[PDB]
Amino acid sequence: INSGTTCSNDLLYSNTEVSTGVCVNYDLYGITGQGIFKEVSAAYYNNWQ
Amino acid sequence: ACQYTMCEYPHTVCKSKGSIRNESWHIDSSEPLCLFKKNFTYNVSADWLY
Ligand SMILES: *[C@@H]1O[C@H](CO)[C@@H](O[C@@H]2O[C@H](CO)[C@@H](O)[C@H](O)[C@H]2NC(C)=O)[C@H](O)[C@H]1NC(C)=O
Ligand SMILES: *[C@@H]1O[C@H](CO)[C@@H](O)[C@H](O)[C@H]1NC(C)=O
Ligand SMILES: *[C@@H]1O[C@H](CO)[C@@H](O)[C@H](O)[C@H]1NC(C)=O
Ligand SMILES: *[C@@H]1O[C@H](CO)[C@@H](O)[C@H](O)[C@H]1NC(C)=O
Repeated sequence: INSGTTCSNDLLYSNTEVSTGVCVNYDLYGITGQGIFKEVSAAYYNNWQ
Repeated sequence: ACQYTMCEYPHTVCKSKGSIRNESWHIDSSEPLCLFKKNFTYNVSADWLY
């Protein structure tokens, strides 16, 4: 107990509910904020970004 | 990234054509209290790494 790396849930749902169009709340990957998603197709991200 | 037990004479032995000696850089055969463990990859034909 309280030693190791096998932890518990302790957190939120992580729901795939990307609700574009409306002003929302977010905590994306550690960064918190409020915004409006607007889906686009882009190709500049690399596989660790 | 764990709590191993390093040696006074710790050394590595290659796997292609290994040396005369045995690779013995630590003897900690009791799966110590690890804080981290990961597996990564790279190019097998690269010359430089950073
Ligand atoms: C990361 O890769 C290493 C390299 O294969 C893995 O270590 C092997 O573990 C098995 C199972 O105990 C042994 O039979 C092999 O001899 C180990 N290889 C070496 C080079 O020591 C390791 O298990 C991998 N870890 C993860 C999390 O994938
Ligand atoms: C305003 O409402 C309409 C329909 O309810 C919606 O299509 C539009 O995106 C909304 N505007 C904003 C900025 O959310
Ligand atoms: C290296 O390890 C093997 C396997 O335990 C052992 O038989 C051998 O004696 C070791 N080498 C030396 C020089 O002791
Ligand atoms: C990287 O790996 C690929 C395939 O494994 C190979 O074709 C390429 O030559 C390698 N590049 C370098 C710089 O080693």
